[PDB]
Amino acid sequence: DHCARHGEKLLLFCQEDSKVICWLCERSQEHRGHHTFLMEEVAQEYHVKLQTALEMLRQKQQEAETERNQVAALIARGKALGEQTQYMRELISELEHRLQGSMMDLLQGVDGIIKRIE
Amino acid sequence: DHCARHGEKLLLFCQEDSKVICWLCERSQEHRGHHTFLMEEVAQEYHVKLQTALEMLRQKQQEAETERNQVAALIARGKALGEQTQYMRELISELEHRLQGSMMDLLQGVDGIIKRIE
Amino acid sequence: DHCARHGEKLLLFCQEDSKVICWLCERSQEHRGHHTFLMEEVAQEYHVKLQTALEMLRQKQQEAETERNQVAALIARGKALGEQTQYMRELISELEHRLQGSMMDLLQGVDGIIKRIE
Ligand SMILES: [Zn+2]
Ligand SMILES: [Zn+2]
Ligand SMILES: [Zn+2]
Ligand SMILES: [Zn+2]
Ligand SMILES: [Zn+2]
Ligand SMILES: [Zn+2]
Repeated sequence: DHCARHGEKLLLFCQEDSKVICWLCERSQEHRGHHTFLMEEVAQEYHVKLQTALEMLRQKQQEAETERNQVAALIARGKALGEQTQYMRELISELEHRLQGSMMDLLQGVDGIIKRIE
Repeated sequence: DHCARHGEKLLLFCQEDSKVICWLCERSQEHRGHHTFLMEEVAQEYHVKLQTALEMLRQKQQEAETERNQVAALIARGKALGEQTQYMRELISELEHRLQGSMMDLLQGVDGIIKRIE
Repeated sequence: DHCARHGEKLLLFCQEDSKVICWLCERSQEHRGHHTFLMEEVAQEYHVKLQTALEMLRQKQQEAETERNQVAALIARGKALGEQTQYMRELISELEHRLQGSMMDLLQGVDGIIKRIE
């Protein structure tokens, strides 16, 4: 891909901004001093973490459905378990989208995703 | 633009040499250790200084014309004031040319321009 | 030339790996922290050292052939002198190959060559 501001290849990844950028972006005062990595290397790095969180979330979801079934203030526990199961469902959806997308789609905003997991 | 020595894009600016260069030029022993910036950032920086110097030079020119008019060894002061008015006349033209030109045309040799102002 | 891993130009030279690489290779964890130079400058630098070592090795070889001829445990000295003359023959051949080859072929493994000279 190519940068909107500069038109150069998007091969670097800024951690603080959690945003893909080119070298010229790295040298500007906007991203000056930040820590920047190679897009491919960080892509391999985060892909594993989001996959792991995907398996963990799937297990937790199966357990949540089992618990919700067995429950059938038990009603309150059922409701809260339902809302939680929904939130997890959406999270899993986003993780699958990122894992099947391009490296840029995966990295852009990964900080927010990992914050959401925790 | 493209580099004569290397053929790469001219996107960096070396302060010590006050010359626009590419990354390969930055990494050579010729410009090794110098401080280099992004052409756009230093372009915005110097544009303001040459604009300010433009206003200042215009004021000094108006005042010079007023003084020369009122003078009309006062004659010697008239002649010298005339020569000065000529030099400034050229300087203002150069400042407008640079300010209305591209970033490269503005930065190339700006050191000599600012040296001329002072 | 172009990089196998990344497809970018091979314009840099890693001293530790004594290997020509592109910028992306420089920023990977593989070559992170290493000392990297411009390929052309180090090529011009090493060309002179291998040329000097070439002349020196040629002189030493002529002297070695003269000594081996004059020898005709002197026999043991003849044998060892012969083996040495062979090793030098191969070294000189490699030096000529590198000096007439491309910058990459010259630099790739130059550390091993200079170690072989000594
Ligand atoms: Zn950019
Ligand atoms: Zn940044
Ligand atoms: Zn250059
Ligand atoms: Zn310089
Ligand atoms: Zn590479
Ligand atoms: Zn290396």
